Amino acid sequence: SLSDKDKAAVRALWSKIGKSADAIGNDALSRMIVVYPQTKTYFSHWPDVTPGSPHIKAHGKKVMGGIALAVSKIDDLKTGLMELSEQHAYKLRVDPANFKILNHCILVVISTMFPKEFTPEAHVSLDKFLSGVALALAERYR
Amino acid sequence: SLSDKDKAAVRALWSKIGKSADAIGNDALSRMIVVYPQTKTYFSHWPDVTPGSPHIKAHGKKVMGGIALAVSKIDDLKTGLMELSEQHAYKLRVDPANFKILNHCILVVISTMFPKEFTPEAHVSLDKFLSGVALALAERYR
Amino acid sequence: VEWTDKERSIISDIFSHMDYDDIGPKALSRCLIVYPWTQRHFSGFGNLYNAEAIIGNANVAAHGIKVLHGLDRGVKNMDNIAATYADLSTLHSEKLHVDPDNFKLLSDCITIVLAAKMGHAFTAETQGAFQKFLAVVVSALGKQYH
Amino acid sequence: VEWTDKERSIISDIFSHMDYDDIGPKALSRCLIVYPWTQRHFSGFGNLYNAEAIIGNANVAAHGIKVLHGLDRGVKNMDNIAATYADLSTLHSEKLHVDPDNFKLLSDCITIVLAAKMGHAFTAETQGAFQKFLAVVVSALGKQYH
Ligand code: HEM
Ligand code: HEM
Ligand code: HEM
Ligand code: HEM
Repeated sequence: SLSDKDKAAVRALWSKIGKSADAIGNDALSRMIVVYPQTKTYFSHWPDVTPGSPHIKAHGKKVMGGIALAVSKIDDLKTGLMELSEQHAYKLRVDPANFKILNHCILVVISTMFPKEFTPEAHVSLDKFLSGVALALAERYR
Repeated sequence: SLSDKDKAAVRALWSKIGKSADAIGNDALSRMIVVYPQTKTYFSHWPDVTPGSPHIKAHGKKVMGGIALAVSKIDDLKTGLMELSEQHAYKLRVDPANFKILNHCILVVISTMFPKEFTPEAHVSLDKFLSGVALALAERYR
Repeated sequence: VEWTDKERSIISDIFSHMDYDDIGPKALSRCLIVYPWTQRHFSGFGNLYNAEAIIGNANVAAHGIKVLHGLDRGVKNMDNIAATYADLSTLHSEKLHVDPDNFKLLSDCITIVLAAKMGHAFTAETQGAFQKFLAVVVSALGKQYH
Repeated sequence: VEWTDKERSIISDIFSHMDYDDIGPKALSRCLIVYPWTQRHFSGFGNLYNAEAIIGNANVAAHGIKVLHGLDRGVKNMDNIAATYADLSTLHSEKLHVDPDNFKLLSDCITIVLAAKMGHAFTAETQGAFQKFLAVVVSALGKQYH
């Protein structure tokens, strides 16, 4: 669970980096499909499963809008992300292991883009938060 | 999170199999150290890190004691397992990845001993519950 | 992978005694219940929104037997598993779009179903050998994903 | 592992530019703060009870540098990494008792600190080759645990 310390840290980092959400999202999904190509199995309905491709840029926007949603709902991620959980559960059938993969890629992207801001203390709290987001996304699966 | 359905399933299964917790523990911890020998690193203090040894047998009773406590505290695992979380975080420093491995060995043991009781519906709820136990034991780590 | 004679003997013994039309349906049904995102590849099998619906589902059952017999070529080729499964890996990737993490999940369900059938005979060492074999096949099944 | 010439070049490029005295202490401190159970082995390094203390701890810095330079032998032995690390594997198991999952955690911290240093230059392909290298070293490090 997230302490008040963790919640403040996530809020202060997102206050600093949130304006860059769309770029974070394209960078992170690009890294996921290149570095973990087995994740491309969910995007088989797309022909343009390539870094930086229009479906990847578009979709990175939606994912980091989801992260912004989660920051706004950080006091109750389960309730806050229930609709996205149901979307990934029933429609998308995404195995929750891949949330762990994307979360690592989001941390690599923020490190490349905001090295000063992504301190070790910001990192332990943001890792806890993204683990909480992955668990909340799995809420409606089973 | 655990639904009412899940809690009823875990309580019902434990009602049936709890009598055998000690044997379940010996078997599960023996499986862990044989099949996942890297877990032996936490037992380096003991001379007999072999399956069914005195130390593994007596430890198995304690671990399954911990599971029985979790069933009793199933409505609030975080609070319920707080002391155990502190011991595993502050004294033992057990990497929480290893809780996943013991949980799989517990499921394998219950399937070998209680094949009729361990239905697929019993299994999904017990797996959700053991994941919840792992996360409550991780609560004081960071 | 380097196999010990004892591991080869255990694997041989489990597969010579396996009831495939029992274990297959049970392992796949249990996977679709415990890990329901694996239902992604089965939609037209009928309605699988229910545990009874799934365990009843004769499409699921037939597929569980087919996938379990997919293990036979590795038992017969224990030192050449990567190459033996290369074609099946390419199929699951480029034709079926199966997330290979699901191969690990079904493996765990096969292990758990086998353990319930073998009972006390599924010893720690037997579990080691059997999970070792499935782990080598699961890796092979994921190898050709690109 | 099969290496492509491009992977060989990225790896050699990263290690030829690495500032070990900066990356090594940052990666190990980050591991001890993000994954505090990795402190298990370092009770005699002195003060670790909070992030500031770890970041200012010179024994942690020194060990950071040592662990990062332990990658150099695999850069030099890219087709023989498992054998090259067997004695280190045995040391970590038998004398040091380090849980080998911790190798993976530290690996991800080296990646994230390398990413902060390299910035825009840590491209997806760079990440993929670097993480592939680290995973082959981490596998070799765990190999002699029995
Ligand atoms: C950080 C965790 C994640 C966030 C917050 C997130 C959020 C979202 C959002 C907001 C949507 C849009 C749904 C709509 O259009 O109504 C979406 C769709 C989707 N997500 Fe996720 N996602 C997560 C991780 C992933 C993962 C790891 C994968 C698979 C590897 C995945 C695969 C998909 C796909 C296949 C779609 C459908 C988009 C399309 O139809 O093109 N998501 N996600
Ligand atoms: C189902 C998950 C687990 C539960 C509920 C649990 C439970 C417990 C309990 C109740 C104790 C106290 C025993 C005593 O009073 O001596 C114990 C201690 C201990 N546990 Fe855990 N544990 C779990 C998983 C793990 C795992 C995965 C490992 C390591 C791989 C681990 C390593 C230890 C060790 C080393 C001790 C101290 C043993 C001794 O020196 O006597 N535990 N655990
Ligand atoms: C132990 C792991 C697995 C083995 C050995 C395996 C084996 C095979 C075999 C031998 C085939 C038939 C190929 C052919 O038609 O020539 C099959 C097909 C396929 N399997 Fe897998 N499989 C495994 C796991 C899974 C998983 C985890 C799923 C999905 C969650 C999956 C989904 C499919 C589907 C949908 C087909 C396509 C059938 C068709 O279109 O004819 N497999 N598998
Ligand atoms: C990429 C991963 C790593 C590499 C390449 C590596 C390499 C090394 C090397 C080269 C040494 C010196 C051996 C000697 O004394 O002869 C060593 C020592 C040691 N390592 Fe690792 N290591 C790694 C990960 C870790 C991790 C993750 C931990 C613990 C969290 C760990 C804890 C230690 C300890 C406790 C010692 C001995 C400390 C001392 O006596 O100074 N290592 N390691």
